[PDB]
Parts: sequence; C-alpha cells; structure tokens
Amino acid sequence: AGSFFTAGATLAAWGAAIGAGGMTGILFSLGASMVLGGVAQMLAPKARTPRIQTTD
Amino acid sequence: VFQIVLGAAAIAGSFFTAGATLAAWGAAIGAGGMTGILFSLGASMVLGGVAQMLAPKARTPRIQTTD
Amino acid sequence: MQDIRQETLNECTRAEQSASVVLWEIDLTEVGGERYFFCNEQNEKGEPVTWQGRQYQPYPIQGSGFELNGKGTSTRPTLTVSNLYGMVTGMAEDMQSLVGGTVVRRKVYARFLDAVNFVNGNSYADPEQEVISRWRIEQCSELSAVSASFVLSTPTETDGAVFPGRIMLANTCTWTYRGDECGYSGPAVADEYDQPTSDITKDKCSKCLSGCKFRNNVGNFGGFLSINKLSQ
Amino acid sequence: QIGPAALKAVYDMARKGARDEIQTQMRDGGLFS
Amino acid sequence: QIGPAALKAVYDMARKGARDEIQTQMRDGGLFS
Amino acid sequence: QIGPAALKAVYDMARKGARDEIQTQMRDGGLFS
Amino acid sequence: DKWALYVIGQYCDQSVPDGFGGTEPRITCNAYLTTQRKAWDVLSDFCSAMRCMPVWNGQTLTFVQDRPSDKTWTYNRSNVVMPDDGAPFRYSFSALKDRHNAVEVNWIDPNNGWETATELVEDTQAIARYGRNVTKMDAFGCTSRGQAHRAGLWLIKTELLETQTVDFSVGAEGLRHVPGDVIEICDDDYAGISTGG
Amino acid sequence: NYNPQTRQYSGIWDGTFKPAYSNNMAWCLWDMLTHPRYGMGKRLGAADVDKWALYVIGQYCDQSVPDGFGGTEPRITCNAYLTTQRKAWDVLSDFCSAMRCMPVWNGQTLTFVQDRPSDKTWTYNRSNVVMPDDGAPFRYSFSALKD
Amino acid sequence: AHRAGLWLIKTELLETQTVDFSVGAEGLRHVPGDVIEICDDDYAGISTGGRVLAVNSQTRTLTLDREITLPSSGTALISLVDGSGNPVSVEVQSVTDGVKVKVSRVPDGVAEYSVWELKLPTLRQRLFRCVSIRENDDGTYAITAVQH
Amino acid sequence: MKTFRWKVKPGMDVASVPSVRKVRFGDGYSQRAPAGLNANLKTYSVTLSVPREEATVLESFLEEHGGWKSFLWTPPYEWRQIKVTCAKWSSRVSMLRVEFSAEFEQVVN
Amino acid sequence: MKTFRWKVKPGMDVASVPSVRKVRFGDGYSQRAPAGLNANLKTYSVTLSVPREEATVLESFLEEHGGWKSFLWTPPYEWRQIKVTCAKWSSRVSMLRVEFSAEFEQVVN
Amino acid sequence: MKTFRWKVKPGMDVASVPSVRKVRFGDGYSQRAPAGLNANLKTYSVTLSVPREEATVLESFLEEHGGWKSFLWTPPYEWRQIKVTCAKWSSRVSMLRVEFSAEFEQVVN
Amino acid sequence: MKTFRWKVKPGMDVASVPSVRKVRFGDGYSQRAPAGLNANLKTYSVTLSVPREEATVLESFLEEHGGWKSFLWTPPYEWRQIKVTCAKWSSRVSMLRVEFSAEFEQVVN
Ligand code: SF4
Repeated sequence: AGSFFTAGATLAAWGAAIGAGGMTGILFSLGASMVLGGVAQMLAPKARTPRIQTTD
Repeated sequence: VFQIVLGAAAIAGSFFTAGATLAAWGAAIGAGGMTGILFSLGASMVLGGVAQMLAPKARTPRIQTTD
Repeated sequence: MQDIRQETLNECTRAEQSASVVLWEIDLTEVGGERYFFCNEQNEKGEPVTWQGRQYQPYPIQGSGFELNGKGTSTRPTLTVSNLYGMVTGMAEDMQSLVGGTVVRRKVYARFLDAVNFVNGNSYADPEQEVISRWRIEQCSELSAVSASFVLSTPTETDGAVFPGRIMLANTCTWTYRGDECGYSGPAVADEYDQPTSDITKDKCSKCLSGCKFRNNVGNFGGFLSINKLSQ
Repeated sequence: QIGPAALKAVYDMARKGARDEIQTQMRDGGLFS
Repeated sequence: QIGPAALKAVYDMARKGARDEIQTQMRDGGLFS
Repeated sequence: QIGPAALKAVYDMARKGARDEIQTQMRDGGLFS
Repeated sequence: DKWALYVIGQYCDQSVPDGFGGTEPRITCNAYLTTQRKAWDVLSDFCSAMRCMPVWNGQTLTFVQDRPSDKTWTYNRSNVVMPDDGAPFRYSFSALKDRHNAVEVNWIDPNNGWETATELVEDTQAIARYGRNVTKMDAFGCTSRGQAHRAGLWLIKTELLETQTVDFSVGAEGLRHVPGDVIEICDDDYAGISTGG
Repeated sequence: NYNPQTRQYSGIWDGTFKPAYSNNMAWCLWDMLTHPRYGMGKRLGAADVDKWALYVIGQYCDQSVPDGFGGTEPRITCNAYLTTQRKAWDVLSDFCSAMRCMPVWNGQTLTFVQDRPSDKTWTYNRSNVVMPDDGAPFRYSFSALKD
Repeated sequence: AHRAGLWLIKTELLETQTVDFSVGAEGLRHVPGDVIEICDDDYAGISTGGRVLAVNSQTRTLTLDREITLPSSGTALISLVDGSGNPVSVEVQSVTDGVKVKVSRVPDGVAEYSVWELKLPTLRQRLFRCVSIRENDDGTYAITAVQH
Repeated sequence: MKTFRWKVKPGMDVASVPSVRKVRFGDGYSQRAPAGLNANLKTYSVTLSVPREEATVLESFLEEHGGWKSFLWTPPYEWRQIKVTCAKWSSRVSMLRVEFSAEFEQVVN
Repeated sequence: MKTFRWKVKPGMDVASVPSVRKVRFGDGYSQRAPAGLNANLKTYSVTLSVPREEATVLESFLEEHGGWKSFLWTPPYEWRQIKVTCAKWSSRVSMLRVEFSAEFEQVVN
Repeated sequence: MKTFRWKVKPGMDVASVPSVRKVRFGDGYSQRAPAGLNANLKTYSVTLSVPREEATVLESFLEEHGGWKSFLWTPPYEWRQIKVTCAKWSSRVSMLRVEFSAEFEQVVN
Repeated sequence: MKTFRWKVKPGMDVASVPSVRKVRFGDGYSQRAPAGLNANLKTYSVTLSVPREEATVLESFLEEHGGWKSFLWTPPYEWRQIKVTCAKWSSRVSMLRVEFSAEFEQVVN
C-alpha cells in the first residue's frame, strides 16, 4: 500500500543481489488477506443457505 | 536473439526461467520486431476439458425448488 | 504436531545442521505401472542414494507449492522433473500421462542416512528418521523436449464430487455390473448390445431392463420402472 | 533499478492488468470472472 | 536484473495483485469480480 | 532495463497472472472470483 | 460461411442406428425457444448440439465441426521456431478430473409426454481408470433417445481419447492456417528416431 | 465402545467400527466421506481421513450443556435430510461448520481442526524466528470494524 | 441454534488479531491448528526471552543475553530446553547483573545457545492457533496464526 | 556480389557459445544434451582498415546485403569458406583512413 | 577425444562458491547447513595461447564436445585429474598466435 | 581444525554496516532504533599470498568448512578472537605463488 | 561519548540535494515549492586516517552509536557544530595506518 516501507528496508542487498535459487522473494504475508471475511471464517467454513425464491 | 516463450514450469516456481537463463534476452532487454512473454496456451485452454475446445457446451436453466 | 521422532527435533534446533535431502517415489501400481525412486543428488561415492536399504536413482527433480492450509482452495503442489532422453515421455504415452499415480515425498536429514552413502560410514544412521507426505498426480501440465511438470493434489480433493450421488432413473441401471449392489455372479449371457454370447470377455450388461432380464436379475435392477409416467 | 520504487510500480501495473482482465472476462464467451 | 529471477517475482506480484483486486471488487459498488 | 520494453512485459505478465488466478479461484473453496 | 453450414447440414443428415432397430438422422432440431437469452447463449447452444465451433475466419464467420479430417501439413523441428530452451513443441495434458466418464443428458421425450427425460451414458472401462467423473448436459435439439445418447457418448469418447495439446509457434507459413486444420507433427524428440529434416 | 442411546464411551477405542444408529454428527460426516455407494467412498476411501480426530470431535459434540429450558442437551446434533444434490464441498463445509472444525490435509490423512481450548505446543521469541530486512520478526494484523 | 450464533459472535468479539512470523527449520513440527505462545519483546515493554550463553551446573546458574528484571511480587519462572529437546521449567531465585541468573535446578543436557524464556506472574500468555504453514523452498516455514 | 573480398585486421574475436539443453535444479544432478544439429555457429567480431575511397565500395556491399542476404566468406581462422551475415558494421572515418567494426554470424541457410 | 593436453599460461582463476542453506534469526543468531550432499564443484577461468596452426586443432577438440560432454583435465592447481565441461572458449586472433579464453566447469559426470 | 592459522596481506577491508530500524517518510521526521541485540557483525575482505604448495592445505581447510561451519580467527584489526565463515575464496595461481581473495563474515552461533 | 574529535584529512564531499515539489506545466511553464518545512540537512563523505592503535578507539566510538544515535561534530566547512549519524564507516587496513571512509548525515535529532 504505497511505496512507503519498500524504501524502509530499502531492499538494497536483495536488489543488488537480485536473489538466489535457495531463498525466495515476495512472500506476501497472509495477515490481512486471510482475515478479510472475518475471524470466524478462519475456523469454520461458514455453511451457505438456499437461494430465496419470491414464489414462496 | 530468440523467442523465450514462457511455458508452464517457468510460471510455476523460478525453475526453468533459469533453465534457459534468458541471458541474451535479458541483456538485450527486447526489440520492436520480436515480442517476449508469449505464454503458450496449452494448460490454460484445456482447463475445462478437451471437449470444451471443440463444442461450446450449452447451458441449462437454473433449477427452481418450486417445481 | 506431526508424528516425527525426537532425533529430528534435536537436529532442527542445531545451529549447524546437516543437509536435508528429499527423496521422491512415483507409484503407478494402482494404475498399471511400477514404482520409481528419485533423488536430485548422488552421494559422495557417485552412486544412487541408499536410504533404508532402497536405492534412489539420480535424476533432476524438484517440488514446490507444498503447504498445509485449510482456508480456501485445496493446495495443489507441483513437481518438475527432467525429460531429457525421453523417459517421462515414454511413461506418458504408456501410463495415460501418469494421471492417478501416487507421489510420496520423504524429508530426511543427511546425518541419518545409511552408512553406505558415506566413505567413512555413518554412526548416527537411523532409518526411522523421515517425514513422509503423499499426493496424487492430477495433470501433466507440461512435457517438452527438456522437462516435464506435474500438478499434484491431495488425495481427498472433493472437486468434481457430488453428494448424494445415486440418481433416480428409468430404463437404465446405475449399479456396477457384477458389483455388490448388482449381486450377479452367473455365467456369460450377453454383451452390451443384448446379443447372446457365451464368452466371458464379451459379457457385459446393457444396463437396460432387457439386459437385466437376460440374467434373471430384475429384482436387483438399479432403476425404477414406474417413474417415467409420474414425471409427465 | 532500485527494489523499493520498482515493486510498487510492478504492483500497480499488476492491479491495472487485473482490472483489464476482469473487465475483459465479462464479455460474451470469457469467464464472467 | 537477471531475467530468470525477475520474471517469477513479477508473476508472484501479479498474482498478489489479483488477490487484492478481486477482493476489493467484491466490495459494495465494485464489479463483484 | 529500458522502461518501454519492460512496462509491456510487466503488463502481460500481470494479465497472465490474473488469468491463472481467476481460473484457480473457481476451484472448490476458492472464491469463484 | 454458407458452405460450412452446407457441409454441416449434410453431416447432420446422415443416417445412423436408431437403437430401436431402425435408422435416424444424426442430429435434429425441434427446439421451442421462449425466453429471451443472449445471442451468444443461443449460438453456443446451436454450435454445441452439432459439434462445431464458430470462428471469425477473416472474411466470414466459419464453423469448425468436429469431423474426421485429413492432414493438411506436416511440421518437424526444422520448420518451427526454437526458443531459448530446446522446446520447439510444448505439450500439455487434460487433468484427471476433467476426463469425465458418466454423463446425464437431458432430452425431451415426445412419447411418454413432452417432458424432460434424463439419459445416462457411461464408459465402464474408463471408470476403472479415472475414478468416476460425472457431468450433466442439455442436448439442445434432442427429442430422440438415440441423439441424446450420441451426444453423451461423443463427449465421453472425446474426453477419453483426445488427451494432449501442443504449442509449436511456426515461421512465416502460419498465414496458411485457419482454426480447425489437421496437421501432423513429426517431433524427433517425442520419437526415439529422426524422421524429418 | 460407544453406546449411541446413552452417548457414553467405554474406554480406549482401537478402531473396529460397529453398525449402530447414532445421532453423532461427526460420524454422519464420516459416513458422508467414506461411503462407496452414494458418498465419497469410491474416491478418497478409508485410511485417508483421520478417524481419531473425528473420535475426539464426537466426544466433544456429545458433552452435556444447558438446554435453556432448565434441562440438558448434547452440544451438537444431526437430523438433517439432504435431498438436493449439492457439490461434495458444499456438504463437507456444512458439516464442518455445524461443528466448529476445519478440514486440512495433514500430509498422510485428512484431519479436522476443531475449535477447542487447547494447550500451548511451542513458544517463539524474536531469537527463534526469521528476521527480514525490516525489523519485523512478527507481523500483526486485525479484523476490520465491520467484520 | 443459539449456541452456534453465540459462538460466532464471541469468536468475532474476542479473537481479533493474527500474526505472521516465518520460522526456521523447526517448522516441520507444525500441523495447522497448533496453539503456540509468542513472546515478542517489542510488543511488551520488557525482554522475556533469548539464548543461553553458558551453563554452570555447580552453584547452579545460567548466563543469558540481554537483561532480565525480576518482579516485585510473586515469583518468576524460566523455561529452558533440556538435552532431549523437552521444554523443562525452573523457578528463578536471583539474578545478579541481569546476565547471571540463579535458579532452583539446572536441567540436564542444557546446551549453550539454547532458547530460554521468562514467565512473569502478571503476563498473559498470548496464544495463537496456526491456520497456514508454507514451506519456502529455503528451509524456513511461513506460519500464519490467529488469537486463541 | 556474393563474396566478401576484403582483408581483416590482426585482432579479431571468435566467440563460440554452443547451444545445448541443460537441466539442473539447485546444485543437484545435472543432465546435458546437444540440443540442435548444427552445433555452434560462432561469431566473428571483425575490424578493417581501408583508405577513404574504398569505404564507399565496402559500405555499398554491406548495405546492399542489408542484414539479410548472407554472403560467402573465408575467415583466416580455419581458412574454410562459410556463409555469414552482418548486422551492425559501424564505421570510424579518420583523416586519411576508415575503420570498419562489424560482426559476422555464420548461418546455414 | 577424452583428455585435455594443452597448457594454461598466465595464471588461472579458481572459483569455489559452495552452495549453502542459510537462515537469519533475530538478534544476531543464525542457522547454516551445507544444502547439498556432496563436495563442491569449483570452476577454472583459464586462458591458452597457441600457434596459428594448433588453434584449429584446439577449436575442433572443444567443438567435438560442443558445450555438453565432459573431458578429462589435470589442473595445475591440485594436480588431481577431474572431469570438466567447457561452454564458451572465446578466441582472439593475432598475426602469429591465437589466444583462447575458456571457463572449465568441473562436473561429477 | 577450528582456527585459521594463516597470515593476511596488508591491504584488508573491514565493512561494518550496522543493522537498525529506521522510520522516515519523505523528508519529515525520522526515528531510529537499534533493531537487534548483536549490533553489527562486520565483514572482512581478506587477501592472502602463499606458495604454490600451501595452496592445497589452505583450500582443503576452506572447502572442509564449506560455507557453513564457522571457525575461530584472530584478525590483526582488534586482535580479539571471533568466529567467522567464508563463502567465496576465489584464487589466482601465479607461476610461483597463489593469491586467495576471501570474505569473512563474523557470526555468533 | 558525544563529540567527534578525530580530524578529516583529504577534502570531504558535501552534498546538499534539497527536496522540492515540482510540477511541469505545458509550454515551458512550471510550479515549484520547497516541499519540506525546515531547511536542508546536508551530508558529508568523509575520510579519516589514523595509526593502527587509534583505529580500535575510532571503531569502538563509531560502534557505540551503531548507525542510529547522533554525535556532535564540527565540520571544517562552515565551522558550526551539528549533530550527525554515521552508518557505514568502512575501514581499510595498512601496514602502519588504517584509513576510514564514512558518510556523516546531519540530523535535526
Ligand atoms: S441391469 Fe441387472 S444385471 Fe445389469 S448391472 Fe444392473 S442389476 Fe446387474
């Protein structure tokens, strides 16, 4: 979210070294993405309900 | 000097992008005449099944509980 | 917490640890093939790696996408192998592209390997130290003149399955011929076209009512011979 | 190319590509994304 | 920047962008992706 | 790396990643994208 | 393309076993469209009832019917572009669960009553191999049991037989190719010998 | 060793299933997963699903809790009537949501992670975790206001 | 029905935060749904964990990096790993210069550069349950967890 | 014409860089195959020094071939006639002479 | 052929760079493992200088292997015979001699 | 062994580059924290010149340690024994002597 | 300690680079603003040279701040005492002296 802390660590060593086979870049921690639907969705699959029909 | 053409192993882990090493393409950056990143459509075009590459697979009306 | 021994726990916490080798096994017995054993490395004597008395041949192989998660899609690993000299090609044209095979992956610290692999021998050799995982082959994603790539899936993978499965039908049987639900064990009678045959290799039920009658099995018919008129 | 400034630009181009592709898939055949 | 290691990083950033963009299109107005 | 040639390559990689992601989200759990 | 539709109609008019001892045209109409669907939906329904696929040729909108056709050209590794990696011909396969072995086709019976009857088509040989993958389909114009069974069997046979795909980007001659052209691939790497140059 | 009428287990189980009628939703899920005729027994099959996890899940679901009418009641119970063919994932998610668990491929078997009060298994400080370039050994995130 | 709704509401109201703390080679021990305590000295205002520099079995004492301060009331505890990878716990008796601690008993096999933790009488444990573990094709495992 | 008929300066570079199929992951086992059939086609970095008047003839030749249209050439390296093309051929026009710097990538077709 | 016979004059460069698995913990602590199972391969940046007639023989020998394939060599560093592969072998021509530069990578194969 | 017992050349580089937590947006306020506990571990670019015979012993030592397996070393900078690892150690083999160019990254574990 | 006492010999490099907000309008017109609120900070590329014994003292002083933290210094440019932070302080060792290179960044903190 913004080029704010990519320049915080400055990624100088990784950028100048590009990387390596053994270690992997761009891990993208799963903090916010996994919790977007709610914490209760991270523990139970949240069963669904049938589509509402106006006929009834 | 070549055509790279990304396959399916290159897009699945940095495994064969370093197999061909893309050295000439990477050091040459590119050219107007030739295009990079072609992305062969083998696995993507067959995801739904082979029979979907030959017929459009007509759909069916939505099931209603009222019936 | 995985059922892994205490020696592996001791080795994990050490600052300077031995190399962690990964040994792969391809099992096509359930689909009509043999078992192949692979390791990305040889040993110090230039020989295939001997683990638990089994020789894992040298061959370039590496996996990725291995993770344990519950929320979201079932995890699909991937296994990249070398297709120089057309070995995997030979399998693909032979074993239906290896689909349905079983890939077993073992993680072993090199310190616990058999003493054969080392010139000086191994005092800490302990063939019980390993971490095992099983997966299935879902699709040979790529197969070129250079390499091959396989998509792996968990053996459960409830993707195309439905529940309940048995379907109400008329003029057709949903049972498996000579299966437990069908319950038939008689001699050869006819083929799938209701043609009378005495050959056991050409004996298959037509799944229609007449095919059931040919075997006097109408009591076990999987269909429902009244529902066609009630649905009008 | 410095890593900090390059990663944000690459991320924004990725977001734009996702927009373009999602809107493309809402066409006739597509996938309706 | 070597091509091999850069292309995979770009691909992974693009997939993360697809994550974020689909999830943000499932918001109120959006497109429901 | 020149900007002109690199930006199109990044855009196409992003489009391919969006394709892969939209297809992989229609799997069992996923989100159906 | 009216000539493509002409050949398609000739193919659809061929006589095939009825299954009741008689004969029947291969594919037939008798649809009653009543609800306004998008034109793409109706076009896809028509092009799925007979196994064709609409493609803009470049001058006309042609249809590529799945028919047994002859080889138009032959490509070896001396006639195709070589990328950095030595893969002139890349190959791919259909997934395990995308090879369906049981189909439920919904047709409309004109005999019992004009209602939806489900016809089940199975390949027990393939069920012993790829587990058991089931699908549902709507045969668009079907009113005859034989046509519904034929549609389901075509789907099953295509999934079981046709398995792999190839990407083999070629040189300047590619302008000769319309989609739906059968070509032979002579890859010396796939074989154990050399058969072209 | 499980008597469904009293919903009381005797002792150690050691496997060896028994054909008895029970309302235990965990074993209803077990039947759904490993039944060859209509369920998912042809695919998958036994020895692929963790039976001991389901055993503990059933024991948890059989505990007595206040009924709300002055009595007692088992914690979680079945009595579903599945009539419409939904995908196996839909039914599996419904079962795994009725009891607060989550199916995960352990690596050898398909385990279930029930939301239960459990004890600490390990302890991690900043001297036992990987340090990235930025000094954030532990990154934290929060659920949204409207979630 | 009320219990299901109440469990959802209570989980949403109580369980709030999640953590990503990708770990070293030991991550192969973790199955999703394992509860783990996180002792972060940055989250707290003090230091409550580190490595063991040296162990003196006689006049039983330990040398610890950083500085450890004992609480005014009650007693603190120190968790060490023994020679069998078992996390034993001992009671802290007296810390001299914040580097030299004296405990009731030094467990056998406690090697140098092993992990030690501190448990004060007035500190919450801060447990988290794992939800996803990813191998990083490097030897490190990426672990995501949520409050417990 | 179809034959480069000029004489090159002493210092000339000959790169080879053969094309092979190499498979290796990490530091494990390695496999090598000879890929194509026409091995390596090398590359001759060539320099010429010509009087200011024949520069017109040399550049007319090179521009007539114009990147495509390989021509026959006998390199003093192996003295065996081959077919090559040139794509850059920059020039440096001194007071009395001109120095051509070109590349020759040998071909088959 | 199998054995490299020519001699390397000026002083080669020998590069080891063993591949390891490294984890950086928090306050200065680390974790190190040898990654691979066997040894370290080591590579030789090597230069030859040969008369203008032996250069054809040298190029033919280096071409018959063609990037892949391994030939024996006894480096003047440890004096133990090893198997190496060469994939570049650039060459610069002069009036009476040809100077070769190459990168011999030692392989277990 | 566990102790590097060779003598280094006069010119030796010592980089420090401490690791800190720095927060600053644009040109506004800045905050600095000492990050980890074990400060900076420095890095010693070291060069050695040994006869052609002791090169084998030195390289055998370095390759036995092989990137991991830190060893004890007493740099002539502060004359205080520390623990270091080496990962590259290239070598240049002259006619009578050899020159090692290596890096020593000081560690804790 | 607080004050930097060692002297800087050769002639430092003083870099200003003030941060501004700049908008480029159309036909040659523009818009410029100072972006920040408080002056410009300025940085000094500085080199020390000290006997082999004082180098330990210099390194200890620079380590006690460890990248973060600010020490007082009076540059021989404007002769006004300022607060600086140093985060590199590379050092090259010689036979009788040690030469330090550093980047002192002036901070308002
Ligand atoms: S029709 Fe009768 S004999 Fe045939 S499979 Fe069904 S039950 Fe068996």
